[PDB]
Amino acid sequence: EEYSGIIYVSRLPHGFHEKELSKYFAQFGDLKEVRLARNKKTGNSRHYGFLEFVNKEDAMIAQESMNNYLLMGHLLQVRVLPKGAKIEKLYKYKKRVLVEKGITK
Ligand SMILES: [Cl-]
Ligand SMILES: [Cl-]
Ligand SMILES: [Cl-]
Ligand SMILES: [Cl-]
Repeated sequence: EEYSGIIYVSRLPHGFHEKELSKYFAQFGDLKEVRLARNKKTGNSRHYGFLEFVNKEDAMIAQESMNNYLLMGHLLQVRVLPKGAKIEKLYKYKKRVLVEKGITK
């Protein structure tokens, strides 16, 4: 009851973008949305993103499997976000703001 179907994903390795997010995470259930954080001017990846699953059960399973998955010298971090999370709103925050709000912990 207390969690959304949305995950925050970070410590992405070089070359790991929206297509790789989809490829790795769609294996756990159908996806409603995949977003990679990018500098709005240069287009450069900020090396984290947000995904939403159609079934929030699947978000829990993806988080359990992909959190601390070691890929290309990176330990992927995955967090299921509490109820009320909305990618449309969270995607707008500066990275340091997500960190201050405790969303990335
Ligand atoms: Cl970081
Ligand atoms: Cl990095
Ligand atoms: Cl690393
Ligand atoms: Cl972390």
